[PDB]
Formats: sequence, C-alpha cells, structure tokens
Amino acid sequence: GTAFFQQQQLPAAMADTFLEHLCLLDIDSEPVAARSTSIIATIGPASRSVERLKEMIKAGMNIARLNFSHGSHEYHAESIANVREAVESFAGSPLSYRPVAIALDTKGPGSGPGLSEQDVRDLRFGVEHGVDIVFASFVRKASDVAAVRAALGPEGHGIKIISKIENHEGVKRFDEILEVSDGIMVARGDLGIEIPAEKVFLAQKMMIGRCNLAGKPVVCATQMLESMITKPRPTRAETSDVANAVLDGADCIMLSGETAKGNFPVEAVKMQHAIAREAEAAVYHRQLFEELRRAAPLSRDPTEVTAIGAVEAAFKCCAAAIIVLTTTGRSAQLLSRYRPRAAVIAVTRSAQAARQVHLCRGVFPLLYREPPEAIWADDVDRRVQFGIESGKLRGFLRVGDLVIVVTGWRPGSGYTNIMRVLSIS
Amino acid sequence: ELGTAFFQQQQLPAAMADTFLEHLCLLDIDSEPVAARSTSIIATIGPASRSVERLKEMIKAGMNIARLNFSHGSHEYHAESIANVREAVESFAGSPLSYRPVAIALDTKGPGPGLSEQDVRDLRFGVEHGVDIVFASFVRKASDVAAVRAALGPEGHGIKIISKIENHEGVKRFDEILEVSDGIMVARGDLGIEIPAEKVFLAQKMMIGRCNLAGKPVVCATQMLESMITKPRPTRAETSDVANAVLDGADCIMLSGETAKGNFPVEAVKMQHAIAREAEAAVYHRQLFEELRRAAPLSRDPTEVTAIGAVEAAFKCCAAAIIVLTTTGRSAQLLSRYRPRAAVIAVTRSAQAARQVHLCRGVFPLLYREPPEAIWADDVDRRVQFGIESGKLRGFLRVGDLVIVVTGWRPGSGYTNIMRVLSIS
Amino acid sequence: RADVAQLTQELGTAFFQQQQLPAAMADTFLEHLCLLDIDSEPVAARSTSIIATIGPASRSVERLKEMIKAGMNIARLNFSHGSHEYHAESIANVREAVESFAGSPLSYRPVAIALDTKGPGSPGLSEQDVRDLRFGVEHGVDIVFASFVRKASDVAAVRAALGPEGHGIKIISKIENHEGVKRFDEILEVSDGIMVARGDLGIEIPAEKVFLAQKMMIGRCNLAGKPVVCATQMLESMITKPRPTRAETSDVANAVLDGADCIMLSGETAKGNFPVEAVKMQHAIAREAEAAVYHRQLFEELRRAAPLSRDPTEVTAIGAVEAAFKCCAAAIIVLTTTGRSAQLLSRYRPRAAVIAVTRSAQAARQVHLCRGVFPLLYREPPEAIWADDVDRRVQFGIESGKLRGFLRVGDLVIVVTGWRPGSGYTNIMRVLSIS
Amino acid sequence: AFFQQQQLPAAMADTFLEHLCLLDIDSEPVAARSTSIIATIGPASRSVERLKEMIKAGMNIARLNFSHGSHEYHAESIANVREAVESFAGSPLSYRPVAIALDTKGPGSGGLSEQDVRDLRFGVEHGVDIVFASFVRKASDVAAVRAALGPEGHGIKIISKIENHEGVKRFDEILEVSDGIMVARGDLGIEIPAEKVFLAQKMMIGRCNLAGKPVVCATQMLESMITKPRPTRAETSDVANAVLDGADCIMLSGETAKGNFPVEAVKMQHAIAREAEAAVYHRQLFEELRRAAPLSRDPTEVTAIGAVEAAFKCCAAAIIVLTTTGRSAQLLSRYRPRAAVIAVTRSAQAARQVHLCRGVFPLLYREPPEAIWADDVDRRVQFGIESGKLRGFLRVGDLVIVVTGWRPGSGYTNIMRVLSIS
Ligand SMILES: COC(=O)C[C@](O)(CC(=O)N1CCN(S(=O)(=O)c2cc3c(cc2O)C(=O)c2ccccc2C3=O)CC1)C(=O)OC
Ligand SMILES: O=P(O)(O)OC[C@H]1O[C@](O)(COP(=O)(O)O)[C@@H](O)[C@@H]1O
Ligand SMILES: O=P(O)(O)OC[C@H]1O[C@](O)(COP(=O)(O)O)[C@@H](O)[C@@H]1O
Ligand SMILES: O=P(O)(O)OC[C@H]1O[C@](O)(COP(=O)(O)O)[C@@H](O)[C@@H]1O
Ligand SMILES: O=P(O)(O)OC[C@H]1O[C@](O)(COP(=O)(O)O)[C@@H](O)[C@@H]1O
Ligand SMILES: O=C([O-])C(=O)[O-]
Ligand SMILES: O=C([O-])C(=O)[O-]
Ligand SMILES: O=C([O-])C(=O)[O-]
Ligand SMILES: O=C([O-])C(=O)[O-]
Ligand SMILES: [K+]
Ligand SMILES: [K+]
Ligand SMILES: [K+]
Ligand SMILES: [K+]
Ligand SMILES: [Mg+2]
Ligand SMILES: [Mg+2]
Ligand SMILES: [Mg+2]
Ligand SMILES: [Mg+2]
Repeated sequence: GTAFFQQQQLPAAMADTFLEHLCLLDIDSEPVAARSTSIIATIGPASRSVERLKEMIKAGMNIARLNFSHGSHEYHAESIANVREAVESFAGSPLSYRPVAIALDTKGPGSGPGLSEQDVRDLRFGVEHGVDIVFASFVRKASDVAAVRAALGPEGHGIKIISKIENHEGVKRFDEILEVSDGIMVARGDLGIEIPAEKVFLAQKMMIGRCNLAGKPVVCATQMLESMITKPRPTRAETSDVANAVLDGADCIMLSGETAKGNFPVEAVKMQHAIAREAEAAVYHRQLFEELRRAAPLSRDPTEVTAIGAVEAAFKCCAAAIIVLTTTGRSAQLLSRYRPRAAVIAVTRSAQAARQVHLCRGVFPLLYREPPEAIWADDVDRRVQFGIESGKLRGFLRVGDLVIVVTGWRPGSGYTNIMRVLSIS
Repeated sequence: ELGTAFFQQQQLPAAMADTFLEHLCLLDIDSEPVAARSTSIIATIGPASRSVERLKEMIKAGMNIARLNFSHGSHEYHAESIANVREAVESFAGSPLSYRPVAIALDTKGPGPGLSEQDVRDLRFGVEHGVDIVFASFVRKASDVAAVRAALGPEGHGIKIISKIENHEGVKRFDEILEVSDGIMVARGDLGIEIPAEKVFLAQKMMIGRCNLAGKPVVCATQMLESMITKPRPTRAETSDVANAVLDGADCIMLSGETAKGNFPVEAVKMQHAIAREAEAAVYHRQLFEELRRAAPLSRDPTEVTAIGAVEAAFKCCAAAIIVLTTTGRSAQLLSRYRPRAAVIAVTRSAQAARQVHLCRGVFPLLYREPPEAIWADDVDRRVQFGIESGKLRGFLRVGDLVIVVTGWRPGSGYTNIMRVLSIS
Repeated sequence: RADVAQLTQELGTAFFQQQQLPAAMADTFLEHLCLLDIDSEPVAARSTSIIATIGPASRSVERLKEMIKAGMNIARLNFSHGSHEYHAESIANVREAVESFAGSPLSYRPVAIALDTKGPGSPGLSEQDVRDLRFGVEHGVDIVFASFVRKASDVAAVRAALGPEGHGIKIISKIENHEGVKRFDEILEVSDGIMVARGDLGIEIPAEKVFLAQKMMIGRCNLAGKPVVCATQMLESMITKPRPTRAETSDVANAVLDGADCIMLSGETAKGNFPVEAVKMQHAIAREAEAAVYHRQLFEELRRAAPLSRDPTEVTAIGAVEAAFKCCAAAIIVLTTTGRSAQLLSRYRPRAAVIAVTRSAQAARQVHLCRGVFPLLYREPPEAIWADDVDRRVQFGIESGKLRGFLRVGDLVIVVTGWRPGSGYTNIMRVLSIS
Repeated sequence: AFFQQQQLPAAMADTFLEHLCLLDIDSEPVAARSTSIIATIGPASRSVERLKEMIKAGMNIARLNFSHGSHEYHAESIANVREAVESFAGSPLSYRPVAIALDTKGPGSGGLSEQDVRDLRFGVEHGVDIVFASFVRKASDVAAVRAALGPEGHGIKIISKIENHEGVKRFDEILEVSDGIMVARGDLGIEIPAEKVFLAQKMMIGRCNLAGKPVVCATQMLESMITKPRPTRAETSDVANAVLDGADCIMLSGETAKGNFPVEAVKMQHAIAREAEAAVYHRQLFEELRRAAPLSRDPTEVTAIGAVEAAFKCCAAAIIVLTTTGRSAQLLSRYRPRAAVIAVTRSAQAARQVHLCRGVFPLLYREPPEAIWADDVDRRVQFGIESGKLRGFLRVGDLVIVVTGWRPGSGYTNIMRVLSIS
C-alpha cells in the first residue's frame, strides 16, 4: 500500500543523494520499526526502587549501569538484586519478557598508572555477582584492557569489556584499544575536560565511525538530556544531541544523572526512546549499507558470509525481521554490523548472551526457556516459532510479512551457515 | 590463506578499483583467467560442421548451443544435422569430465504480415524434433512473439523463444517484445541493412542493457569473427568485437558463416572461447553488481530474494561456485542476472532445462540421473554432493573452498528459499 | 595518493594534516568520519556567522566591542521584549562599537542589525508588528527575522509593511509551527532566507521531531541557495555557567555540519553571565565543524541537484568554486554591489574564503547571512577608467587578505568580476598567484 | 527537441546501466565529430583531387608509412597533401588544417636504426608535425628519436607506438617521456596473444586519459573496406568502442593506403565516431577524470577545469581558447567537455598538432593585428565566434566559455569568461 511507503521516512530512504534524503524528511512520517538503539540507564537513588525499575524497563531501559565511583559493594549488590527482581517480575510471560543487562562502570586509575587496587576488588565483585559488561574507565592503551581482562579471571571470560575513551591518549591510541576491546564508550564528561570542549564532537564521530567499520558496539554517553535532571522537558540542543548520536551510528545511548539522581528517570528513558525511534527512521540506509559493505573486508567465516547474504536478502524484500538463533550473540552481532532496517530478533537459551546483545544496534533478544527437543531440527524449529510468536505479540510481525531466518548446520556456537526466506502465517 | 598469486590472477587488482577509469588502468595482460568461460557459444551447423567427428571437436572447443538456420537446407538436412549433434554429444556420456549438454536451436526463415507458412511448418518440425530454443527472425512487435508461441503447438510451450531484433520497428517496439519473449538476439546482419550501419552499436548496447535489467538472456550475433571464414586468425576489430560484446553484458555470442560454411569452424569456436574468458575476468563487477542491485525492483518472491543473498555471499568469500538445484532452470537464471564471479553450477533432473540454461551467462548445467531417494532431504544432499564432486572433477572446486548452495524448502519448482555456506571437504 | 602527490611535495605534509584534509580526501562518508582528527587544527577563517541577541548583558559599547572581537557578525534585537527607545539605544551602541574600528579600512568588520518581530500572537500582521517594522526602516535595519511565518502571504504582509524605503531589507522567515513546516516550499520561495526557530517549534510539534524539521529546512535552503539560521538553546546552560554541556557543543557542531549559514545566541548573550564567552564558544565550535564538513560529497551533491543555468553569474560561480578546489585557493575575491555574486559562490560551499569587495555598506552587512562570505567595505571614490577602478578593488581585497592572514605569498586566489558596471553582469573568473 | 538529440536522455541517467538502456538510434548527433581521423597516404590516396575528397570526408592527420615507399615518393605525397590542404585557404573562416605524421620503419632485429635516423632527418627537413615511433620498448627509445630529430625538430610531437610485450610492461616510463601513444594492434596482436590485445588497448587508453596525453587506436579498424564498400558488424563496433574507450584518434592503414574505398573508409569512421561521441556517459566520465586528476597550482590547469565545469553548467556550445603551443586546448580536452574546444592560434604547426587532442577544433588566425593587445585578443575571440557560426558550432543566443591569458606569450592562461553569442 501507499500508506506503508509514506511511514518510517521511506520517501527519504529512496533518495538518490544524501541532500535529497534530508529534503524529503517528513515530521508527519511516523516511525513503525521497533527502537533499535539501546538505552543504558545509570542506577542510583532515583531509580533503585523495584517498582520504579519496572517502570523503567517498560519505558525502554535495556542496560542498567552500576557506577562504582559512588557507593559501596553492599550498595551495588542491593542495586543488582532490585534490578533482577524487577526484570524477573515479567518472566511469567515468556513471549514478552525483556532481558536487561547489568554493567559495572569502574572508578578508574586516578593518578595511578595501571589497574588500581579498588578496581581489582570491584572487578572481582562483578564476576561474583554475574555482571554482563564492564565499562572500563580511563582506558589509555591496550595493556589497560588486558589488565581488566586478567582481573576478571577465568570465571569472567564471558564478560564484555567496553573501553571508555576519556582523554587525549585514549583517542590517539584508539585503534590498539578497539582491537582488544569488545566495544567503546565515548565518555564525553571527562573527554570534554581532557581535550578542548569544541573538539569532543570530532572524537565522538571518529570513534563511532571506526566502531561501525569494526562491527563493534559503541556507546554515546554523558549530558545527553542533562537538563532533565531537574526539568520535565529537555532543551532543543539535548534532543538534537540524542538524534545526532543515533544518526552518527551509536549502538547505545546513555543516561547518567538523569536516571541516577534526577526527578524524571522514567521520562528521561521515554524521551531517549522517542528520539531514537525518529532518528533511526531518518538514517540514510542506501549510503550506509553500501559503505559498510564496501569497507568490510572479504571473509571466509561462514557466519560472516551468511550475515551479509541475510542483510542483502532482508533489504530486497523489505523483511520485517531477521530471526537468528545464537548461543553467544555473535551471529546477531554480525547481522547488526551491516545495519539492516529489519529488526534482528535473536533467540537464545543463554540468559547472559540475551542481556549482552543489547550492546548491538537493532538486536532484540528473546530468552528461550524450554528444555531441548530430542530431534535437533525440531528444537531449531520450535525456537524459530518462539521468535515469530514473540514478534507477533510485540508488534514486529504480522501475517503476510517476509522474514529472513538465520541458523546453523549443527548444535553449538560458531556454525551459523543457513539463510532462509520465510512467509509469516 | 589464498596467497598473493591468487590476487594477481583473473584481473583481481582491476576488480578492487574504486572507479571504472582506475579499473581500466589496472587491466593486466599477464593476469591469467582462472574461472571457467561463462558466455555461451552458439555455433551455426552447416556443411563445414555437420560431421559427427567435426561436431565432437566443436563440443571440445566450447560449443554450447547448435544453431540450425531454417533459411537454408531442408527438414531432412537439418534432421540429419540434429541427429549428428546428439550423436556427438552422447559420445561423451562415459566420462563425466567430458559429458556436456548441448542445446539445439532452430532459427526461422522469417516473415507478408504475420507468421509465414514455412515458419509454421519449421516450428512444427522443431517441436517434433525436441528443439530447446527458437531464434525467431524479424520480430517486430509483441503479436509476432504470440504467433510463434501459438505455433509451438500443444507440445512445445517449454521451448524458449529468443526474438531476433533485425529492423527499426523491432528496435522501437523493443520493450513490448522483450516483455513477451524469453530473450533477445541482436541480429546485426539485417539490422545493419535496415538501419544505418553506424547506429548498430547503439542498438546492441541498449538491448543488452535492457535485457540485463530484465534478467533475460541476450545473444550478440553476426560477423563477430567474419574473416575467419577464409583465414585462420581474426582481425583486431573482430577480437575487439567479441570482447566488447561480453563487456556489454551479452549472455551468448554467436558464429554464423564462421562455423556453417567456413574453412576454420573449430578454430572460430576456440577463438571465441579464448576471448570470452579474458573479457569475463575484465568485467568491473563492483559497479555492475551495484547497478544491477540498485536498478532491480524490490521483490517478495523468495527465489529472487535468495538469489541476491547468494550472489552477495559469493562475492564476500570469493566462493568458487554457487551450486543450485533447479527443475526449470529459473533459480539458476535468477542467480545469473546478478552476474556473480562464482560459477553457477545448476543441478537438474531435466535434460531440457540442462540444455536451455546455456542461454544464461555463468550457468554450468549438470544433468542428474540417479533414482530419487525415499527421503527428500537425502535426495537434496545427494544432488548437492553431485554438484561438489562434478565441480572437483572439472576443476571448479578444491577441498577447503567455500561454496554457496541454493535450494528450496520442499520439492517441486518455485520454492527456492535457502542459501547455505558450505566448506568443501 | 597520486591526486595529491605533487601538491603534497609542494605544500608539505604538515599542510595536508591540518583543517581535516586527510578526512576531506576520503572516498566514503564513513571513511571521512574515521579520519577525523582532534589534532588536525583548523586554519581557515570561521565562515558560519554568529547572530547575538542584544540585551541588558550585552548593551554597553565596551561589551559590544568585546563581542565584535569575539566574532559577533549580526546583532539581533528582539521586539518581543524592551521598547522602541530601548532598542534604538542598543542599535546606537552597536553602531558606535562597530565604527570604533573604521579607522583602518583594511581590517574593519561590518556588523548587520536584525529586527526580530513579536509576531501575530492569537490571523494577519499585528498592529505592533506594523509599528516595529516601520521603526526598523527608520533606523536602517539590514534584516527582519519575521516571527511565526505560516504561509507566503505572511511574508508579503511584512514586505508591504516595510514600504518602498525598506525594499533592500532582507526578510528571514521564522518557521515556528506545523503550518510553517508544511507550507515551507511556498514560504522559502518568497523569503530571502529561513530561521529554524526551535523554541516555539519544539512546543508546536513533538520535541523529538524538531531535528527532522531542522535538517529538512537546512537541506532545502542549501538546495535553494538561500540563507538558513539555526536558533534557540544552542548553548542554553551558558546563561549561568562559563562552560556549555556536551549536548550543547554537539548541537552547535551539528547545525554547522547540517549546512546552516548562521548560528544564533538568544538568552546566552541577551541576559546571560557570559555573553562574550558564549560568542567565543560558538566561534571555536564553528571553525572545528567547518573543517569537518565532507566537501567531496557536498559539492558533488550541490552540483548534481542544481539545475542547468544560462545566468552568467551562476555559471561563473560554479566555475570559480571548481577552480578554487582544484588548487586549494586561499580565497575567492568577488566584486559585488548587492551581495548576489558572493551569495552564488557561497551556495556551492567552497572551502576557500569568499572575500566580497563592495561599496554598499548595507550589502557588506547583509552578506553575513551567507556562509563563508567575508565583507570588505571599499570607501575610495571611483577611478575615471572603470577597468582601473575594478583593478583597484581587486588589489584592495588582496592587500586586506594579506594583512588579515587570509592570503600568503605563493597562494592562489580566484577573482570574480563582471564585464560592465552595475549589478547582474558577473561573468569573469581569473586565477592569480600572490606575490 | 534539443533534449531528445545527441543522446541527452541517456546522458541524464543516474547509472551507466540506465544510460545504456536509454541509448536511442533516432537521437541524432548534433555536435561536431571530436575524434580525429588519421589516414595512411599511399597509392590509393595520393592524388591531389583524391586528397581534397579525403579532407572533405574528415581526414585530420595524413600518415606516411616509412616502412614502404621511398623519400622521393613520400615527399611527393606530402606536397600533394599540402596542395590539397591549401586549396581551401581562400576562405579562412572554414579552412581545415591537416597534420603530417611520419611513421618510422622501426628497429627490427636491432637501438635506433640507421634508416630511422635518415627518415627522421627527412621529416625535420620536410616540416612534419608528428612522428609515430615504431616498436618503442623503453624510455631510452623515445630519447633516441628525440635526439635524431635534432635542434630543428624540438617541436615535433613523438607518439610512441606500443607493439610488443615489453612496450606494454614498460608503458608508464614510455608515456612519461612521450607526447602520446599509439596502440599499434597489428604487431601487438602477433607479439602477445590476439585475445589479450583488447586488455592492452583499454589499459593504455585509460592511462593516457588519466595522464591527459593523446592516444591513437590503430590497425584493422575497417579492414574489409580495403575491397568492400561497406564494413562488417565487428568493424563498426570496433570503431565505436575505441571512441567509447576514450581514444583521441582513430586510424586507417590499408583502407586508405591501398584500398578501393579510401574516401568511404574516412566517411565511415566519421559517421561512427559522431554517433559514439554522443553515446559517451559524460556524467561518470567527467566525475572520474575530475577525481583522478591531481590538485594543481598551474593557472592554465586550474582555468581549464573551471571552464569545463562552467561549460557543462550552461550547456555551452563551445569553449573558445587562445593558444600558442596548443597546451591550453590540450588541458581543456583532458576533461572531455561535451562543448567543442575551438582553439584560435597563429601557429600553423600548433593548429595541425592539436588534432591529436579529442574535441579540439583548430582555427588558424590569419587576420591583421590590432595595435592594442587587449583589442587583438578580443578580435581573435570574435574570429572563433564567426568561424563557429559559419561551421555550425554556434548560433545567436548560445553561451560560450572563452579562455584567455593576462599577458602575451605562452604559459599565462588564467581567465575564463561567460559570453552570450551575438
Ligand atoms: C542472399 O541470401 C540471403 O538470403 C542473405 C542472408 O544473409 C543468407 C545468406 O546468404 N547468408 C547468411 C548465412 N550464412 S551462413 O551463416 O554461412 C549459413 C550457411 C549455410 C547454412 C546456414 C547458415 O547460416 C545452412 O543451413 C546450410 C544448409 C545446407 C547447405 C548449406 C548451408 C549453408 O551454406 C550464409 C550467407 C540472409 O539474410 O538470410 C535470409
Ligand atoms: O552465534 P553463535 O553463538 O555462533 O551461535 C550459533 C549457533 O546457534 C545454532 O543455530 C543453534 O545451536 P544450538 O541448538 O546449540 O542452540 C547453531 O546451529 C549455531 O552454530
Ligand atoms: O528453479 P526451479 O525450477 O524453481 O526449481 C527449484 C526447486 O528445486 C528444489 O531445490 C529441489 O526440488 P526437487 O527435489 O523437486 O528437485 C526445490 O526445493 C525448489 O523449489
Ligand atoms: O553581485 P552583483 O550585485 O550582481 O554585482 C556584480 C557587479 O559588480 C561588478 O563586478 C563591478 O561593478 P561596479 O563597477 O558597478 O561596482 C560588475 O561588473 C558586476 O555586474
Ligand atoms: O596554450 P598556450 O601555448 O600556453 O598559449 C596561451 C597564451 O595565449 C594567450 O591567450 C594570447 O597570447 P598571444 O597574444 O601571445 O597570442 C596568452 O595570454 C596565453 O598565455
Ligand atoms: O565516565 C563517563 O561517563 C564520562 O566521563 O563521561
Ligand atoms: O538473422 C541474423 O542472424 C541476422 O540478420 O544477423
Ligand atoms: O522565536 C524564536 O526565536 C524561537 O521560537 O526559538
Ligand atoms: O605499426 C602499426 O601500426 C601496427 O603494427 O599495428
Ligand atoms: K565510574
Ligand atoms: K534464419
Ligand atoms: K520575537
Ligand atoms: K612503420
Ligand atoms: Mg568519567
Ligand atoms: Mg536475419
Ligand atoms: Mg518564537
Ligand atoms: Mg607495426
């Protein structure tokens, strides 16, 4: 229908130049796709209540950030427990259950050279409490990441390390830091004090571009909706900042004082959700997919090869979703790096992977709880149907939609190799 | 892994270029072609190429389609030539490395206003003798194609109709002719008499471009190696013409008097084979695939969606081949329209589809004759492995190579929807 | 590397590390972002004009001299506040601060005066707007920022209220509501330019949609070759704090990257504790953002979207901008009476500064609306031979350019002139080497 | 109607594929033929009357093959060419200059041969404009030809013929010291596999276009026309593809030297080249030439790109340029404008040599001088406009781009002007 092609900035998406794309942007073209940029909310006194955390999960919070610069281990353990209680209160309905990752943000090495002794103790606390992600403060070189990795020990091998770039050295040694990190955070607060304030946007845009090229998650952080700490509505500069972080290519956007200590934590999450949805429809996919495709090197890894085939197939038919089965989240991450317009519905049995895939733009995790079927192909089919039924319930899919289904040839991680075109019945 | 020597062959430095101009500048006479020749050679069978022994030499030299010109000879003469072609083709049923299907094409005498009486009788002869293709002379409008289609009786609806555009009217009404035809032949002999000789190249390039856009086969014909009727080597203009027909986007190249009456029929086939191989490596796939992709409309047909995903996957890993299971040839034709560098190995049970897919550039048919397995998934696997083993035997594949496999979810034509990435073991 | 090798050996590797030149040579926008370098210092003069709203914090002649030195190009007088007497005194103080630098014509900086109307409030032009518009004509304002423009007839009403004596005043239509956005094309057609008035726009339409309206309007104005201003809350927190937030610097940079010709300061300069520091911050961000513009795609897209033209000024402008990019020209010196020849150069977004030499004091103030235009007011009486008068004006631009650091010995400059006196005859482009 | 002619619908296409799809056999070429025709002069094309017919048919450069004939024979051919050329000098607004090119025998079994030294000396003595140097294998071969031309042959253009594997492999070093290149397909097709010649041709044409130096496509382009009145389908395609590849010149050898249809072969090349030039996809070509061309601080180079950009912006009928050596016209030609480059020169040699550059139409200025240099320039510019009007390039109401310098003498081009005709 013509109405379908007027929504989600589709006239602007068909443009032959970026300039014509901008000219075709329409404030009356409503977003239809699910919001794909994850929201990280910092936990604090304004957002620790189990009832308030349920409201924040409903508003769109995907990752709960524990800022280890404030509070003791006992404070952070109560934070984790309240987060988990609010998250599990929705587990009774598996088709709508929303996993929420827990991220530990370290205090950092102040005047110190390597990992501080408080960071070693906090990192071990994170492993003991099962945190999914570490936002490592003031990462200046590859050896800082290795030290964080070593402090996590053998039991924390699965924890994702997102390096926070907060100073000139981190920006200059960015390539070597990205190579050993799982992702990056553009920590604009310290960065804006360490380098001239008028240069932070160059560092943000460069880091987001390089992370998009590398296919690794990038978070835009600090003062995105600052005035909402005290005011019910943000400034014109703040909504523009959130929209531009999404247009830049950020996988995640963050709220600090806005959720940790402010008077409007739920509204700040709702505002980021509303802006991100509008900005995602305004992305010029024609140029973006072409440039990601051109820049990505050749690969002999079947997961990487299946991912680009599936993203190309999704664009060809305007697929509502790409449903992928994943154990570690890697197959969903490889789909996400090509920035499909189609939602990537990731079905997994790993509760940790379901939480961690929120780092990748456009990945919607579904935690599958059923015990395995005796026939492996039936187990695969049951999981795919769970993705379809959840997708229908949540509004991602309707009967008649085309979906791309990504699976593997045998059980266990690392064997994704199949792409299949499916009609929703 | 593949080595620097691999990336110096088949014009790979010219293929990585960012502009067409830089691509031309990087063309290297020392960069040897490695891929199998993908543009089919149509040879006109006449007194110089009629004998079974001469036909075996022409099959070995590269002839894919035998053309019988019903403007000359008689029904009895052409039936004997057809029987000699089939005898020479079946003499290789012993060695899988030498057995290659050869299509039989009937070229009509032509039109008075509508279809001629002789054409009706010749078309009936073609149906009775099981011809695969009809090259319909002097097609001027859509109703001419409908008349040929009606003349293909109750038993010849599977025969492909390739409309020969030979005059101003055919050029002007090209779009309506292409819409109802299976393909087109740029019949340059009559076209060069009907319109100014200096305009034929415009008509050739336009028709090849529109056929490439439509995903329908296009043949370049007449005087390609004319001087080889009497001389053992062609002129500089002739080799250039063959190379440029391939670079233009032609699916097939043809030999007329060169093979029908000339002194060097086998040498003319060998020359077309040598030039086509060199020209195919010189194709600028980066721009071609992007333009075919951009111009092709969105599709909700799973075969079309799977085909673009498979071609994208093949380029990503430098796949040696795309193995496709097809009954009518349609799934192989849809892969061919995106012009993959990978060979499209089409595994089929249909002897007719195996001969007809020679019309599509880059399609290597394999006729499968094993009895169907009781379990459909095992029958599919047996055919996929047949494509791999024939590929290994013929030099398309080696252990460790990556192949793309295109299949459907259920038996019968019209259900292709799966693309798998396979490692050759 | 071959397309820059000889120029790299000549100008040096240090030259090609500055002003985001490695990012500018990128083949894709993605690679351009990846090559952005915080250590690549801006060299070019700041080309996006700063509009500062004048109020109690920025009214004194001494404070205005500091704001002119910090980079203020246009002084805005908001007729929603104050009075005729109050605004006349602010205007006189702006003119006194501006003329304190007139002693040296080779370095003098013109400042435009813009009147922002109160608006229609609760259908047509209000009676207060008619009186304020008349005040503007009587006080010789250069620009009118017309509030709440909703249709083409609103701009015709403002034009009529300016009368025959205000024919030269530029009308910049403020788009502040849904109707203005929907009828944008008809409004732009009859306006001299547009202002994305985000304060009211953010109340009239959902706050999360303002960025779509801003980006669309800036893109359409860039396509039309007409000035566009980004306004409201750009550095809001600087009303009370000496440093802005991370979102505020980002907003200023993104307005410039979007294609805005001007950026504005409202409460930041009208009532804030740091008016000069707010101007300095906008200046610092705009210079960094201008160097980060991906000119390769921008110039190609402006060129591809612009229709063919038989107007020699339009034809000369694209030839001059192409020539400037080819040699990395330090400047394009253009002679203009109305500012139009400089505006046509500005629409192709050259990296080279457009030094506009004019005898019209009003055109010198008004060209601040066009990105990258640096006005030079020529005060000498005309030479007897017209060709010598033209040559003197070109040399005035070169000497001012050398004195201000815009030009250096060895630089190439593009000079744009016409074949006969009077407006509308620009048709010549010359390549000159600076000695 | 203007936008239906000269493949303008195909020129507005957003992709090369859509450009091909929009090519129309009914879209007639309007622009003057840009690719020069080189005709080999021999027994079939030696008479003054036959040469007048060949000049009228479109011959721009007369080639004398020093592998055949003798010094006396070639001197008589040269005198006949000059007599046929000067028979049109009575009307200076329509006079067509014709270059004279000497094609050397080559080194054969051996540096520069002794016959080549004598033939090169003959060329200097007879005032030839160009040398097509046979079997150039390396940069030192070009230096040897340059030395054999001596001080009196400082201004003869050396076009290196690439005829073997070594010439192809050492192409970059040869192009660097040569004025241009000839893709000599006859020997090249014997020296390397015949099926690889198209790769060498396309590579060399691309590199010469990149370098802004003339490239000639040669041998067997219309071979069958040696005995038949019409060419084959492969032959017309070859001529069209050489033009679409980016060749500045196309050549006729036996077709004009010994063939039964020399005038018809020239007419056929003219007809094909005109059709192929309109079919060029300028949108991609100009963009790629622009992107690949390096940044420059030379004002002639800077003015040239500004003038070509301005010409495309207004659909200028022509770019009128004043040149002494032909260099300013060559720098305009390298950007492949659709607008004709009308080069007004006082140098008879530069007028002949500038036929090597695609789209350059030389006008030999023989009008009285103006006392004021500024008046003399304006007169040479109005001369371009009167010749352009007479020859069909320009009409009243057309826009032209005029390229001049700031001071007399070569090397000072720095001005571009937009002018309305009459
Ligand atoms: C004025 O004759 C014409 O009609 C001109 C003509 O060009 C035909 C025409 O004379 N041609 C075009 C074809 N070539 S051909 O490709 O070499 C050719 C030859 C033959 C045969 C087919 C064929 O294509 C053949 O089947 C045959 C059968 C039995 C004995 C001999 C032959 C035979 O010689 C010969 C020259 C046209 O337009 O066809 C309608
Ligand atoms: O993204 P990952 O972690 O590589 O997981 C992909 C794996 O998931 C699957 O689709 C399903 O595997 P399981 O049955 O073990 O869950 C495998 O076939 C595939 O290899
Ligand atoms: O190209 P076609 O004619 O549609 O044939 C493709 C068909 O071949 C298959 O891959 C195999 O089917 P069969 O087992 O019937 O041969 C189907 O699943 C698919 O629909
Ligand atoms: O930009 P505008 O307003 O058209 O002015 C450009 C005009 O300025 C000139 O360069 C100089 O003209 P004046 O001598 O009138 O100042 C004219 O030749 C040209 O027409
Ligand atoms: O192309 P060339 O050889 O550099 O010649 C261009 C020269 O021609 C002119 O336009 C006219 O010069 P002349 O008056 O000497 O003929 C010069 O101003 C310019 O330097
Ligand atoms: O650490 C942070 O979040 C910062 O500095 O912005
Ligand atoms: O019929 C043909 O093949 C022709 O006319 O070229
Ligand atoms: O009117 C204004 O300036 C606004 O609304 O921002
Ligand atoms: O010398 C030549 O021209 C050739 O060999 O083609
Ligand atoms: K912290
Ligand atoms: K026939
Ligand atoms: K106001
Ligand atoms: K010779
Ligand atoms: Mg910090
Ligand atoms: Mg025919
Ligand atoms: Mg307002
Ligand atoms: Mg030779």
